This record gives sequence, structure tokens and C-alpha cells, in this order.
Amino acid sequence: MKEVSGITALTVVVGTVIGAGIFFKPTAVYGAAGAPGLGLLAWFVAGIITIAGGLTVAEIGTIYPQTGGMMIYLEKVYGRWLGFLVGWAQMVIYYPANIAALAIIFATQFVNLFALSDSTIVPTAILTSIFLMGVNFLGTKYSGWIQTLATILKLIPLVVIIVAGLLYPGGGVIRLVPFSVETHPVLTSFGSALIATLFAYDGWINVGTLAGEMKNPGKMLPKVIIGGLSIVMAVYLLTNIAYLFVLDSSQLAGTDTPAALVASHLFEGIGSKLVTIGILISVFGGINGYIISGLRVPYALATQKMLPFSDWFARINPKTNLPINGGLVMLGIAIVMILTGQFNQLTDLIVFVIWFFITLTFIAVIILRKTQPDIERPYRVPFYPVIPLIAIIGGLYIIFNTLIVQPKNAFIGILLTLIGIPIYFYCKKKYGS
Amino acid sequence: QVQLVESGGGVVQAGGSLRLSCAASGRTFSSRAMGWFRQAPGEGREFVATISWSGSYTEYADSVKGRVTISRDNAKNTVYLQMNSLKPGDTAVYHCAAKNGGAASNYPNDYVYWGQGTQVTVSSHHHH
Ligand SMILES: [Zn+2]
Repeated sequence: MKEVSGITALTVVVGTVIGAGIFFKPTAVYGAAGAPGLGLLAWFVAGIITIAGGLTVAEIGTIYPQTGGMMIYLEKVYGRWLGFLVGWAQMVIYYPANIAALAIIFATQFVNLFALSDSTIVPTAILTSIFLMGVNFLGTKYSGWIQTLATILKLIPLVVIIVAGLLYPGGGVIRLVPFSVETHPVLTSFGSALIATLFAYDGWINVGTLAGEMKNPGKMLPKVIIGGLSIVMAVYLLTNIAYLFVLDSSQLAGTDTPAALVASHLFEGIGSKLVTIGILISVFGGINGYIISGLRVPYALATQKMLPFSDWFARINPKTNLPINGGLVMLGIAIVMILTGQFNQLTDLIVFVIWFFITLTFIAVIILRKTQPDIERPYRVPFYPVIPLIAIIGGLYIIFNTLIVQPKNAFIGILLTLIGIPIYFYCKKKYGS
Repeated sequence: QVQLVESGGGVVQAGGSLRLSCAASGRTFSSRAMGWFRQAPGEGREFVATISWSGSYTEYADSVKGRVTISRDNAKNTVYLQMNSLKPGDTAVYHCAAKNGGAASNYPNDYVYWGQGTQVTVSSHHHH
């Protein structure tokens, strides 16, 4: 404990993960668990999964010190195609739906606060995404200016919700007593529950690039993933107890803006409005921060042969230093996704899709341990086979449980991942344009 | 506080070979990832190479893979770019950049310190 070099990194770990997740997901988690008790474990196990996932992905992250992440872990053990399919889905599914989902949910909350028509959600989701894509092409003056406040004023609506929520007048241990209900049976439920809590835990993957950047890693590096994601774990459980102290299972699942309602009970008048402003900020900072780290992918495929208009995609505008053309493609496919999907449907794709490759990455660490067990390992996954296999065990479990629950979602991501198999090979002989 | 100065690149012949050098401020170098980028007089920047702090990871762009080789001498705070089999579509100012942390990057925006760059002209017959 107390290394000082890494309490700075720990900031990141908490910040990368924490955001707009807890503020909107309960609606899904309780609408699937059908009981407070089962939903509350899903946040714990998903968290215990990613503390697992995070430590396994750091070994491959230290073998390959790079900011590219996965795009390169997967080429390096699974060949140029999987280095590609990773990015192809990142560029066509993951980034566009993460803009999309969040922009939708924003508008949703905007209409909830400034009590407006529930028709005018999509136009607002369009215009936030269109605005923030545009604003990002102005430069990292503004993009980053949104980010700094978005990190200050995402922790305050929480610390204010936990304090008061846990202190709610009608409340205590009884406010989570139905553990597993028969209307929502445990197995079908825990699969739709984990995939909804795992969206809140998202961005934990960035630990590979973090460990890449590290200097003399092990010293405190595992403590930073342990401590980091367990502070996130700690928070995500504690603010849920607060939500269940005010409302409960049926009620949370009821409005698609859960935290916003618990706000309006916890505080009367503008007090609770100041909390929802904090939420709309938290959502907007994510949208923007996703765009920010989104423009990186189409460009890295434009770095290689991998994309049809590689020259147009790789264009960094000499003014801003950003490949805006990647984001104009991602704005389009995000906009189709806002008009075609529904927030939870989308936030589900995202967990399924990414974990299809994330698994591969952990599997890869164990592969790597047998391909070149003489490569240099600055950080090595502790309790060696246990935890990567834990992450795999839980990883595998999601991709099978989403298949079997959401067959359409499992196919939209699969249609769109495998629509890139032709793409890859067209522009490998031709090399793009 | 990290000054970088590029060396070597001038007029060269097709198929020829050119070693580029980039001298950096010091201290911070051994802990920093490096990389070269090239800027043609119609385009913006473009990824060429990048190397880990320890020099373990290395990554080159599609158009320069196999020809060029990036390398660094942390003892003499320098990063090299050993280009070979040069084509006249290489011709551009090769700026060498620095960023923070060991992880190498293909992204120009990661890079915070940037050099002035050395002008390279690959030809088949030149005039002056
Ligand atoms: Zn002549």
C-alpha cells in the first residue's frame, strides 16, 4: 500500500471505468433479475470477472508495449486477420453503438429532466452525436475541455447519491430481500444481468495499453488493477444499495432513467435537478470521450492495408492532428444505430461483441505462455493459470448466454464482424485506395 | 522540455539507403516511446515507425515495412530510421516525435514533442 507513483494511475483506472453506467443500467439489471438480491450479485461477479480479466490482459499488454492494444495482441498471436477483425468490429460496431447508446440515453434523460415529449429523443440523440463529432474536429482544446469537467462532476452526483440513498428514511437490509424470484428464473436472468453490469464495468480493457506505457511495471501495477477495479466494484455495489433503499426491483426496471428517479426522492426541488445535470454531463463526457478514442481505430487499419479507402481514412488534417474521416464513417453507422436500435439492445451488442475478442486475448496470454515462453515478461499474471481461466470461464459464459438469450443481437454483431472478412481480403491485394 | 533534432536525410537515388538520426534532450528519453512520421508537401503527417522505450516493440506502416528499421540508442539518447530500397514516393520531411510512456504509437496525436524534421528527396534523376 501507498506507492505514490501509481495513485495517479489508479485515478485512471477508476475514471476509465466509472461514468454513465450506474446512472442508466439498473433498468435492465432489475428488469432481468426480477428481484433486488440477484441483480446486486451481478454487479459483484461482473466486477470480480474484470479484476480477473484486467490482470490477465496486462501480461500481453507488457509483452506488446503499445497504445494500439488488441488490434496488435490478436495479430501477434492469432495472425493479421484477427488483428483486423478486432478493429473491424471496433470501428463498425463497438465505437458506433457506444456513441449511439449513450447519445440515446442522453436525450432520454434530457426529456426526463426538461420534461419534454418522448417523440423528441432520437432528434436529440442525433444532434448530440452530430454536435460532438463536429466539436471533436474543432480539436482537443474542446474535446478535452469537456473531459476534465466530465471527470470532476461525475463523482459528485454519486457521493451525494450514496450518502443520502444509504441514509434513506424507509430503508436498511430488507430493501434487498427478494433474492431470486420465479417470474425471472436464475440462469436466463443472471445472463441478461451480467451483460448489463458489464457495460458499466466497460473500458477495463484499457489496462493493456496502461501496462504498455508502464516503466518498471510489477512494482505496484497489479495493486493498481486490484485496487482500481475494486474501488469501482465498491462504488457500483454501494450506489446500488442506495438505489434499492429508495425504489426496488420492479420500480427500477420501470423507468428507463433509474438513477434520475432515485435522485428526485433523495432530494427535493432543484437539489435533485443538480444531480440529473450531473448525470447528463456524465453521459456527454462519455459520448465525447468515446469519439476521442474512437478515431484511433479506422486510422490504424488505414495504417495497414486493411481498409478500402486507406488513403482517405489515414488523412490526418494538418490543423487538428486527427483522422476525422474515420469519425465521419463512425457517425454515420452510429446514426443508423440510433435510428435502428434501442439503448439496452445496443449496450448488449457491445458487451457480447467485445468479449468475443476479449476472451481470445486472455486465451492468447496462455497461448503466448507456450509459443514464446522465452519472450520478455515485465509483468506476469499472478496465480498463473487460475485467474486467466477465471476470466475465460466467465468470458465464455457471456458469449454463450447472450447467444441463447438474444439471438438477433448475437447475429447483428456476427453479420457485421464477418462482413469484414471480404473487406480484409479485397484490400490486401489491392491495398485500399 | 524535450528538444528533438533530426539528421541524415537529403537527396538519394532510387533503390538506395538512408539512415536517419534523432537526438533528444536527455533524461526523459530512455523512459519515452519514440517514433518517426513523414509529411509530404501536399499531405499532413503520416505514420512511419515507432519504438518502445526499451526498444522491444517496433511497428512500421504498410508502405515502409520491410525497408525501414527503427532502432534507438538509449545510452546516447537517439532514435534511428534505417530506410533502404528507397522509392521516389518516400520524399517528404521526416519529423521525429516523442511522447510519454513506453508504449509505442502509430497515432500522431499521442506524440507531444515533435521535431523540425529532415527533408528527404528520393529520385531517379534530379535537377539543381
Ligand atoms: Zn534532366
